[PDB]
Amino acid sequence: DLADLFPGFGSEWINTSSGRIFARVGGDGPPLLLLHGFPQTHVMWHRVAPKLAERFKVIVADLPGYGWSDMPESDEQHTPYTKRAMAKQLIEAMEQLGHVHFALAGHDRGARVSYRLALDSPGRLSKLAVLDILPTYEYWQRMNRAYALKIYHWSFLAQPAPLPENLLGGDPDFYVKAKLASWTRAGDLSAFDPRAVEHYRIAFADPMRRHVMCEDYRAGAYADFEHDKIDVEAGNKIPVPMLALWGASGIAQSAATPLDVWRKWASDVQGAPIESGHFLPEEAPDQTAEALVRFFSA
Amino acid sequence: DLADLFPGFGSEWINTSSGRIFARVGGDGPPLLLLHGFPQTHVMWHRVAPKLAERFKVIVADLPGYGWSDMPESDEQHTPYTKRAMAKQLIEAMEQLGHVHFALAGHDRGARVSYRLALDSPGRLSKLAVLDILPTYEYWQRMNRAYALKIYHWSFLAQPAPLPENLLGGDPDFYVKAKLASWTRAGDLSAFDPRAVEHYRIAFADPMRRHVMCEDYRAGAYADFEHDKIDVEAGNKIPVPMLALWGASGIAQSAATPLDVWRKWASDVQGAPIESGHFLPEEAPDQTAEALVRFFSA
Repeated sequence: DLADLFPGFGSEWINTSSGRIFARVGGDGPPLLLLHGFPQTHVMWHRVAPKLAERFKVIVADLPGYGWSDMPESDEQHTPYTKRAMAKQLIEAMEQLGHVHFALAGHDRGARVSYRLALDSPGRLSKLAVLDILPTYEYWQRMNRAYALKIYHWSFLAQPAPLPENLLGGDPDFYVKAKLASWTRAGDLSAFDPRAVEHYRIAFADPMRRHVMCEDYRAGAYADFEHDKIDVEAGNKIPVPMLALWGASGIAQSAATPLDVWRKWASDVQGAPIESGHFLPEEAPDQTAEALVRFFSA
Repeated sequence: DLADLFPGFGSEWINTSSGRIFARVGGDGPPLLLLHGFPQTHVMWHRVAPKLAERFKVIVADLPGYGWSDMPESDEQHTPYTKRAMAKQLIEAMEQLGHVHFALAGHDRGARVSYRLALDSPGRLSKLAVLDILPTYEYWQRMNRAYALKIYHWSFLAQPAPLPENLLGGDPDFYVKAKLASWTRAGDLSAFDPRAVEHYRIAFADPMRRHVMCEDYRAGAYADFEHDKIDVEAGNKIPVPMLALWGASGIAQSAATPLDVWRKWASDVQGAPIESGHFLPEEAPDQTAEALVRFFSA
């Protein structure tokens, strides 16, 4: 029913103290962790992971609570879905594989896990790539009318439960397809492999999966913001070499010029626009893959 | 089935070029137009309108597209649900009753119609009361993280059709009750007459009515903002004596001191907080009715 989009990749259930992380694992060479975002799963990497697997051991993980990874129980402060907790859990998952120093590329929510990981435990990362995000602090700080309309879901999904859970349940298939379509350049689903969309749709069909996504956005509005705020105020920069990729019509370039923003957050950051909407690895897999392989090889 | 909450009030279907306005009509004396907002209907005035009917000809109108008023078909610019168009339609409606000069009190969306009416056609108004709002421009201009979370529905309901409509359609009862409860001081529905809630619920149960509400919010995000922006940047002030009432726990006071804001928009404005959430005429009817009687009688 659900297609295997990573031929030659194994499937691993990585145990952590907070639950299992699901990951497809392929290739050999230095470890490279790939983190998806919302409303996707690891399969969003299916077009770039094979090219990366030529040079790296590629670990394509479902974020905690996403896809087939376990859903740790949340609490009053959405703690397990804060990027800090997710980062700690993925660090632990990587340690189960013996990877204590690895390359990391994240898109959307996974890119927020990624830069928070880079801020909290920089020694874990050889190089970091973030796809089509600015730091969470920067999105909220740039909140204005235009941005509020563009990323309305940042405030919608952060509403107290069960408000977004109830509404998302009103038409989950429409919602996930609408989010996928509206953030591509084309404005429809033609950029996606339909087997990939089926993965995203099935994940989104689970009410517990949707609640987790809301918890993630709740963390995004609260604890994630405060964690970012601490770093901004302390002048903490990401010391890892990092690559910022954004879509020419993605979400990140809607708020500011992404490289200028990331230079305030990272001491060694390169960046390039990709002719694409938000979903760089699916809308522009070749340009995304090439930029990633070049950066992660140096 | 729906209760008559205005014993002794007439019922009128006022024809306008944009469709029929429904209104309850009671009392005698100077004409006083009362405009509800979202997600309510004219019945929200059922506790204060009898007090006002002792001294005024009270016209308790459903907004264009709301309640029992006709729903003009919208367009790509949400024109009929812009506050400018709504104001024009209500001017037409009042003219059908022979009221070319009248007092006006609006709450929520109806308050936005009201101040826009006062800016576009101040000669139509003897006095103006706005209940628990700031100008649409000011909400958007003050859109930061905290406020984007508080009034997320401003950006959510402004999302392109059919996204909000599809989400609202899964369980419309939940949403209307959630919004009613969440903006009251108590955070539940105890402030409302259950017969009134039934009116609100039944109106919200109609997908066309929900569409209109989203159109109203889309206008609120685009053309309404643009019209306000023109006025504020041109320094155009409301010249009609006006009363700004707001709930101490309401929406307007959340991101600004309401009277300071209104003093920028109106040359002759007095204000008073009322111990209440957003729904002043139902949460604090006596206090609201007294403030309005005192103001419109002076």
